[PDB]
Amino acid sequence: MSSGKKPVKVKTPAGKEAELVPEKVWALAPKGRKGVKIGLFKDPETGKYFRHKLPDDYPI
Repeated sequence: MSSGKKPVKVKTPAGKEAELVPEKVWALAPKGRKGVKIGLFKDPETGKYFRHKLPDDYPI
């Protein structure tokens, strides 16, 4: 894969579906649970930044 960033197929708040690359990624890993991740994306329709949970298996 390309060295640097990694994109995910994500729904936009505007109602689009595109593979956007998270600008900032963070995780919430509770013990006994799964390590959920959230990434901040930019919506290409409105222009705003939206955070969206990534898959727990998503490589961050």
